[PDB]
Amino acid sequence: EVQLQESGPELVKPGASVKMSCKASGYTFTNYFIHWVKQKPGQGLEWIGYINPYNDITKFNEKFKGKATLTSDKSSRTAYMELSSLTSEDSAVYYCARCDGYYRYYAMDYWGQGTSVTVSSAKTTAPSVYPLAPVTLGCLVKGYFPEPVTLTWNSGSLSSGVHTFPAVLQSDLYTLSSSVTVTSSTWPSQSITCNVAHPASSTKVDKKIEPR
Amino acid sequence: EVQLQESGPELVKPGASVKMSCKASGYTFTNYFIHWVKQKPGQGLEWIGYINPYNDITKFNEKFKGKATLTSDKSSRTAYMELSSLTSEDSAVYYCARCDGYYRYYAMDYWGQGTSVTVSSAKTTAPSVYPLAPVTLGCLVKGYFPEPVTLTWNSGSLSSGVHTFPAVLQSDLYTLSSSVTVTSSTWPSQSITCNVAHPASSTKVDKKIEPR
Amino acid sequence: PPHGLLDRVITNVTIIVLLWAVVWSITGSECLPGGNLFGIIILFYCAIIGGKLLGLIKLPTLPPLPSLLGMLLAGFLIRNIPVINDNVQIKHKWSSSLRSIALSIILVRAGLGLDSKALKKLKGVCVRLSMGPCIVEACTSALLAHYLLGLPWQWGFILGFVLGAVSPAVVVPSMLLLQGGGYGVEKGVPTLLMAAGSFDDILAITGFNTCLGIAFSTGSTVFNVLRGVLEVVIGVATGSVLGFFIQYFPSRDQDKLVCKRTFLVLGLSVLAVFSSVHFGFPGSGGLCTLVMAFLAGMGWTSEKAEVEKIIAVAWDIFQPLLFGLIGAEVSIASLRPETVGLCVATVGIAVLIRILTTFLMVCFAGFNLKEKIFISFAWLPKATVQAAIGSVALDTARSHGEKQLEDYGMDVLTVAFLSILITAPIGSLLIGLLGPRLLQKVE
Amino acid sequence: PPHGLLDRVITNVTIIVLLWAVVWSITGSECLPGGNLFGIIILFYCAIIGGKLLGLIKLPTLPPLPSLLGMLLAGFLIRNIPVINDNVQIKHKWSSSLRSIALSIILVRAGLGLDSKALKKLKGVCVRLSMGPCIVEACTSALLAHYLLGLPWQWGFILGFVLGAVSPAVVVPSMLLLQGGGYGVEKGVPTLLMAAGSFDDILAITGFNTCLGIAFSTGSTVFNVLRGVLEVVIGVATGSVLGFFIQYFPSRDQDKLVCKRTFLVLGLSVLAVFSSVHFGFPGSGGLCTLVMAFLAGMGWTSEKAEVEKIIAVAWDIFQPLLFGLIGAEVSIASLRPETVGLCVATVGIAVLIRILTTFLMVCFAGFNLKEKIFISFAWLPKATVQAAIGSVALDTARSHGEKQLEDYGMDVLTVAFLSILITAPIGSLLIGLLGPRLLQKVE
Amino acid sequence: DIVMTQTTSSLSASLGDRVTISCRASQDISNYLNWFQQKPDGTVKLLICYTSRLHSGVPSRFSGSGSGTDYSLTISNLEQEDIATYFCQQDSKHPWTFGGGTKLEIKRADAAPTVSIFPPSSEQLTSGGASVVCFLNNFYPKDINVKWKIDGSERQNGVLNSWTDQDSKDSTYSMSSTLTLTKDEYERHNSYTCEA
Amino acid sequence: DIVMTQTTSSLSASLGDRVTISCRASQDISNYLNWFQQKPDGTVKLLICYTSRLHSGVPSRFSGSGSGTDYSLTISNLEQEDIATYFCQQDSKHPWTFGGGTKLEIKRADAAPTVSIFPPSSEQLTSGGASVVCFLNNFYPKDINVKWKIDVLNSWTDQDSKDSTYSMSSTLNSYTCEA
Ligand SMILES: CCCCCCCCCCCCCCCC(=O)OC[C@H](COP(=O)(O)O)OC(=O)CCCCCCCCCCCCCCC
Ligand SMILES: CCCCCCCCCCCCCCCC(=O)OC[C@H](COP(=O)(O)O)OC(=O)CCCCCCCCCCCCCCC
Repeated sequence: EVQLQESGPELVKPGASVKMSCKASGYTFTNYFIHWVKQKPGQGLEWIGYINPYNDITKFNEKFKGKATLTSDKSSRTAYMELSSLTSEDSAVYYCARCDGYYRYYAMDYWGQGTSVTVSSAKTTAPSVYPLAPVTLGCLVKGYFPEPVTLTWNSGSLSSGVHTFPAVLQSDLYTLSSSVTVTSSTWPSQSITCNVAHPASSTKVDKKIEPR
Repeated sequence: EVQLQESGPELVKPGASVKMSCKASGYTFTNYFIHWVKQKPGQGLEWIGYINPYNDITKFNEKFKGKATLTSDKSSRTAYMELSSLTSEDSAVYYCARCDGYYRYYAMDYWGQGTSVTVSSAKTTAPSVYPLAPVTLGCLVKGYFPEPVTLTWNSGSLSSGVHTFPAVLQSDLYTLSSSVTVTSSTWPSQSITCNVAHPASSTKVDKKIEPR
Repeated sequence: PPHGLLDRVITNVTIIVLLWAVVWSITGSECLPGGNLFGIIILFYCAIIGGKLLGLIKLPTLPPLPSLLGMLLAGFLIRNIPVINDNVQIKHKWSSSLRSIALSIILVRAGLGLDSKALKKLKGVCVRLSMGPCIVEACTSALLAHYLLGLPWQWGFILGFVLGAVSPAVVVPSMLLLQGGGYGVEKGVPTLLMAAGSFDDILAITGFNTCLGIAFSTGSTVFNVLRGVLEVVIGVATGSVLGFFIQYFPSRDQDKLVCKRTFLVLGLSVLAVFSSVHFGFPGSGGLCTLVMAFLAGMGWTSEKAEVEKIIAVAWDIFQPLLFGLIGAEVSIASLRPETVGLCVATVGIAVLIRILTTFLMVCFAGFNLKEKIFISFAWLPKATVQAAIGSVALDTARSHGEKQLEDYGMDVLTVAFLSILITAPIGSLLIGLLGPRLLQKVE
Repeated sequence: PPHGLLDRVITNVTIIVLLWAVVWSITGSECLPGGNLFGIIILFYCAIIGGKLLGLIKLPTLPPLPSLLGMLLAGFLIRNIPVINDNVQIKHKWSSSLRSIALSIILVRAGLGLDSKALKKLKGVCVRLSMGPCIVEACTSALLAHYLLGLPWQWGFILGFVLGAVSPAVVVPSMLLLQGGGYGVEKGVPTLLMAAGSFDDILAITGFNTCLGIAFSTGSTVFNVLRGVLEVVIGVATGSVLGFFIQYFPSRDQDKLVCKRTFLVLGLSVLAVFSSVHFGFPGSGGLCTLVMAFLAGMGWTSEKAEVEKIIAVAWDIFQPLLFGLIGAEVSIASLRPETVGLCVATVGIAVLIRILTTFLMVCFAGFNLKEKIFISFAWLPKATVQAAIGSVALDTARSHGEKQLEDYGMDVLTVAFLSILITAPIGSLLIGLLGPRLLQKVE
Repeated sequence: DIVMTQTTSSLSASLGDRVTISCRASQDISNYLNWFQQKPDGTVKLLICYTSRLHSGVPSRFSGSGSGTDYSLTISNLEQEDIATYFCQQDSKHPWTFGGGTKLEIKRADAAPTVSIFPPSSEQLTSGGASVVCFLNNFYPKDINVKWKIDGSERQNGVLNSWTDQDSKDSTYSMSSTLTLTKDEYERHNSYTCEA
Repeated sequence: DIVMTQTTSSLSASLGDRVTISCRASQDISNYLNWFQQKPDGTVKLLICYTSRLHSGVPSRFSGSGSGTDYSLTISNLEQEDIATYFCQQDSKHPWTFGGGTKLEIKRADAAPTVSIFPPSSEQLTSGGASVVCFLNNFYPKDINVKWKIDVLNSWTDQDSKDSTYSMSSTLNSYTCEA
């Protein structure tokens, strides 16, 4: 089994520099090419370039020339990418894939898991939970910087109708919007309160939903 | 003679890195120590560290251990200081001075000219001129990012009462303020205007000040 | 006290361990696994051991296999066994420099060993032997590639020219050994083979460069062709001046005559090779070294013997390095069974045509049938130029970003490696065998 | 044809230029102004030229000045002339490695040249000569420093111990030359001076280290003292095992006996020195080399002559490097006239007391007056240890951030440099002069 | 610049039919038209190298036919794990350009969103904000439009929309709309209605 | 670490008298109390090394007397180019520390600020800003008080080179500014 492991999600301030690694196991590292692909949300993928981890010659896409600096370390078994002078448009997932350079039908056969990069200036903030009442009901978590939120409800509350819409940027204030669908006959006394568990700020908020 | 010339003023964003240089001429570069001194406005100087440009051994004040990285280039006769993770505090004037390391009574005895570094987030902005009328009168140049406004008045008004107060920074917006003193009897018809000459925005605004 | 086999083995192993330990203590991490010097030393030892082991084995009637095969296999295994390869890494710069130094040493040996009287009487023969076979093998190799491999004509000729230059590193030592026994020095066969050996990489490299330029539509063909003529001219001129210089100035009245002379020839040859590479005229260095050494030997009628003895010791030291590095250049990735059969077929047919053409090119030189056959079978070896310029086409195609051209470069690289592997050892063995038989010994 | 002086000069200049050109072509920018190899080569050539020039001049009755002065001045000028210094830079690692290699070579020479029979009959004399003078000169130097220089007692003793170790690099060559002419080998004077030479830096370095630890109140004095005893023990043990090993295994039946033996001794000595430095026991390497070489020479009763000839050639090559580097270590910044007069006075009085004590330490060894005087005047030279540990105290004071301690370290460094300058050449000259006169030649 | 265009960005497919993803290049790539598959969790696997050369370990259902400058990838039968985004890549020239991608949505019966209204809670005003959100859920297909009738007037500013990918159970969709406005604006209105 | 403190941060003196800046150490300095002079334009030059060793090229007027822990620097006679900020530094221990500095203000007769009040311009009101400014300059010594009788941005000017005065600028229907 061959797999590649990249660094976890990283948040950087605009104009800074970020290094991301890609560690390859299960095969002879120096025998293949390391290709970097950037996928911005909504758009398709974009080939950044590649590094030959045998004599360190890099080929770069003209668009990403200068913005990316490719390097590798045979001993460490990892390949690194440098992203200098970040920008709001540099926030996207980055993949590393290997490719057999000496095979007449080469491709990128094995890919990494992705490395989300967010370029912003905000700082960690406690999410704001607002109970919603008239059936269903939602919490509408307000601004917060990172996305460890993992909004959840009480055990059994998530049985059905628990649509949790994805977090949106919203001017550096990410915002979920969950909903729970239950019958009226089961809502004379509601114990269903969403437990927001934003761990970056460790703001375990409950905000019991009240039947207005 | 001996003189040390260092880089000019630089603007950086918080969390970025800045490398300032100090080139020495008029003496043997490798025979002296290079010391770095930071002078934040208001407070006095405060030693940073030094590097021996013969074997490249650096000693740092424990306050700056990690914040500053000292290097030198024998060929170019220049010493570089690398400042990382710049913040508001890192904004100050930085000096480089030499010191004879093999003299029983060594001191600095030769300093650079200063290298102002400002750590902020805003970008270039055009100054705003606000003519002020009731003797004296000033145009109270409002917010502008770049420092050297070089506000000036027409020849003739500079004779007296031309106090040009220094550009005080506030909310990352420098707010210069000037005033001109002239006898009341000579203000029935004024052809005097403060010619703001902000070079970074190249906005040669006049905004003729008139009596109200 | 200890004596015999045990003493020899203990002394040798202690010397090896001591050399490594001294280098490690002086340098440090550079002589530990994953370090450059560690890789160089390990490759050197492995090449020596492999050469000796291969020399040991002789089951059948034929003499023992050549040490070239052992060295090449040692390098090949070091490269293509992942665990060993991870801990044995040599910087490309060091490999190139060592191979160039070995080439300089062998070229000096060849130049000193030539015979002026014999070389005078076979001039047209040397030119024919150096030119004909290379061009005919390149043409036939291109013809084969265009059909078996499907390459276009330009790439077929690139392949032919990168497959059409014999290695002096394989020919010169064997012919020098024959000349030592005087096995063929009555018509000048060793001189003919050693002289032509060094003038065959200026027609090959020039053809390869011009064909590569045509294929990639870069620059001009006129300048690429004229580069070869300029290389020949400047090599001859520099060799002449340097040879006439060292032929006279170090005089019989000096104390350390032999040491000074050997240092002069070796240093001048190394400087010529490396400076010619640096200034953009690769190939004039070898010709300059050959001419300089030949003229110096002419100057020292009989006092040169000690110089060539010292150079022979240096070559004994450096041959394992050269052949181990050449072997380490190849990887099993190129020799994959996707189309290796057709590449082997093309290389084999090209070699057969080369032998046939070499036989014809010496028909009217006055040689007998046996000498003609020996010359035909002593001109196949191919080791050094192929490794030097084997992967250049693939690298250029990679730089240009094309994909079909990458396939063509891969085919060229596979052919180059196959030619090295199946031509250097067979050629060395054939020279060693057929020397004593087909050549008339003198006293 | 050319001959005579012009031929010699042209050949030599061409050899020099060719060596530089070869190194540049192989390496590149590293052999251009501001490069490490360029600096090394230029320093080597300048040291050789300076040695020869100084040897040339002999106006008065006394023989020509020693080449040590020429080499030291060459290094000094290279260091202290800004334009030359900018273009001639040598990495500290390379300088340390080259000096260590030179020390290994000279220690091997000394060990091979000892006489077992003589060394047996003067045991107490050697111990006294190695111990007494160093300790008495250190004590008197500390006494002088505490008053003329104002240093506290701890720093006075640091100065005394860094000023109390003679250089085998200056003593061994001269005594070997005397032994070659058999000028004093009837009671064993050359053996006595060569043997004691390599045990005087284990006491000096140990005293310096313990006193430095006391001054900076770091670590413990007990361990610093015990480090010296451990160095002696492990050096003796390792030297014994290695010497008994190489004394037996390379056998008379082997072909390349001389080459293998010389490589073994040299490699083992270099490995011992560098590994001992690496593992934190600097000084056991020299003793190990001395003992190993002595035992090996005992093993090869008379066959060692070729080995020592080869080692002598190596030393002739390496001496200019060693002394040029030692000279380049010093800078005119230390030798400033602020207090140089008092430093010179302290060094002079310490040297006088050292001579007086050395005369007394050999009173009861059976020597005559002339031999006693020669031994007294042949024990002053001081070149290597002083340059090695000259600036350590200043570096430690700089690291600790103190300011008075920096002044003390500056005084120590000035004294060390002055001792080197005004002791190595005078000592070499005095040995060369007084050898033939005071020592009884044998046949 | 060999920019590759995939005509369909999302094609509905049942669970037992043959789907065909079409990819066309803006040039003449001979056959270097590798196919990739990316699953919703973000994992991307190579599917077909060199037009039709099926990669090792990939199920036989994938057939990369097509040649010239108009290529296509086919699924013999559609499995539930086949739902993903498929990219066509070309390595014929230097800048490797990927396709726009295709999403396979499972076909089902058309639905209508619930379009529930949620006026800002008292906490919103006390906090200092005022957010109105519409919750229209379980609609099909993804053809929806968002509009606002604030006091009759339509405002096109300060609107936040977040969609949910295809539901893995009922193959439906959900629409989330949030509006951030000044508190004073809310104070002048009490009746809130959401239409679609 | 050693902390160096200077009693006076502004030493008023005439142009032809004798001044004495005093620097006080924290724990103990033997003689390592280098003196530095920084001019208003930002150029800093070394004056005295090791307590009293006057540096080469420095005028003889600068006498760096004082020893032990109470250190002093004296100017025999003053001149226009002697007005600057003087720092006392110690290199006795590892972290080198500088003093707070001293400014050599020139004496003159006391003055009174003009304390003019400028209401925001009408154009500024249309722009959207409302900034009232009080201009009170040509006063001496530095002691001033700002107060408003309404119906903050403060900036000071360096000592005037001509009349040795000072200027104050303050920023914020009947608008009144008093002081
Ligand atoms: C005429 C001049 C001849 C002087 C000698 C030439 C250099 C050979 C001596 C080597 C010692 C200095 C360099 C050591 C490497 C270093 O310090 O530094 C180690 C460096 C890495 O550190 P750097 O950053 O300084 O480059 O490694 C290298 O660059 C490799 C250098 C190649 C040579 C290393 C192997 C030398 C082995 C020589 C054995 C000698 C046996 C005794 C001979 C009689
Ligand atoms: C048993 C093994 C012996 C093999 C030979 C040992 C090395 C000596 C040969 C040098 C060539 C390889 C290294 C060249 C430097 C490089 O490529 O690279 C040049 C490097 C700098 O580039 P790098 O980043 O690769 O280190 O410079 C060095 O590190 C200095 C190395 C010290 C040795 C340089 C001088 C060698 C001169 C030898 C003359 C030989 C004459 C002919 C002898 C018969």
